[PDB]
Amino acid sequence: VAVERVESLAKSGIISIPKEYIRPKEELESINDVFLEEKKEDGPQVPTIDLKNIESDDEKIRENCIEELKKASLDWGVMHLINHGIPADLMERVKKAGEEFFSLSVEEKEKYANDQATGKIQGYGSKLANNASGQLEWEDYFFHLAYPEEKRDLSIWPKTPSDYIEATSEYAKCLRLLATKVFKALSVGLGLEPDRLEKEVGGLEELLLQMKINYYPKCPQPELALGVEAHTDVSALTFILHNMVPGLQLFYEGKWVTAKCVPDSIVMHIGDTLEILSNGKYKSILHRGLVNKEKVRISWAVFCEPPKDKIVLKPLPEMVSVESPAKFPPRTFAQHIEHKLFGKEQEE
Ligand SMILES: O=C1C[C@@H](c2ccc(O)cc2)Oc2cc(O)cc(O)c21
Ligand SMILES: O=C(O)CCC(=O)C(=O)O
Ligand SMILES: [Fe+2]
Repeated sequence: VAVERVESLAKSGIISIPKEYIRPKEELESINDVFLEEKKEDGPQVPTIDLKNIESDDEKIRENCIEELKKASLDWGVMHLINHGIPADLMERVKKAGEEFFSLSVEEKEKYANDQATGKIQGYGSKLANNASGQLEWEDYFFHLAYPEEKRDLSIWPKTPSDYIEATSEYAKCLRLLATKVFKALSVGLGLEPDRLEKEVGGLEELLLQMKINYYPKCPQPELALGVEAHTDVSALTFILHNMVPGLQLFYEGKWVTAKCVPDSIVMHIGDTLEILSNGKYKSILHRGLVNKEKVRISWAVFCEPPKDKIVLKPLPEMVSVESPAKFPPRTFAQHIEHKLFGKEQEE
């Protein structure tokens, strides 16, 4: 076996990328210059959602917020969050600590290398081919469980930079509170009791927050490749930071919309797990990630997910009728992931 990193391929002095990184000729049609795509204000754009009044003591103004967030969720299922209560300073500590880890040599990152053949999923990694097409994506990553503190294996966290562990686990901490509030509003928006969605996905007890730093090296032929493939997140909610480089695209009314770079904001996705519980009301949107020649892109995605086995996920009884039956049969989290894999496995 051989290990190989996109970061290495990027610094090897290649003018054309390998065959495995080129998208199918059908998919190449839709890939354009991310920078030009960033300069278009024509057509649908991702909503920006202001969360200032999400817990507001004036019910008139709290309710307002809940409606914008609901509408945003029913429509797009993705949005830029502003005024979300996470310190701007703390967001910078996290990005700085992640930029520093990735600026170590590959050889020093390899010390944290994951090992999927032995079930070591946490760590420094790069996505291996997983069906008959050998397709790879133009990214390396760092993945670990983040919250709750008691479930973390800190021995896989970067010790250099020194501020990595503290920054990340205060961010997670802060993210869990935000998630509680979001779940609260989503719950109300749907008409349920306010605690509901959080306990259906696991509560404080069982809900997991996974951190994945997506590291997109510069790419010499960016318009042939993807950073991350077209997919929906399996999560209940995903929160994303990035280094103000464009690349996120959303598949919205039949076309690929590019996200803009809003400073001090957080991309939040509605994920499959909420879509299932809500019977398709809230949308787990399809999305992907483009690379470029000029700039390293980095994003920090935190996936708030249920326990893999323990909770049988399915549409809520409140959320089904004769007039609108269950759109999804019951599956555990792990089963849901497998059904998706199984589906995609069918190349040939
Ligand atoms: O979209 C993904 C990527 C995935 C993942 C990446 C790397 C790895 O080594 C293992 C898993 O983790 C997740 C976990 C979530 O609940 C929800 C998600 O949507 C995802
Ligand atoms: O890097 C990004 O902005 C996209 C991240 C993404 O879709 C993922 O990590 O699941
Ligand atoms: Fe995603």
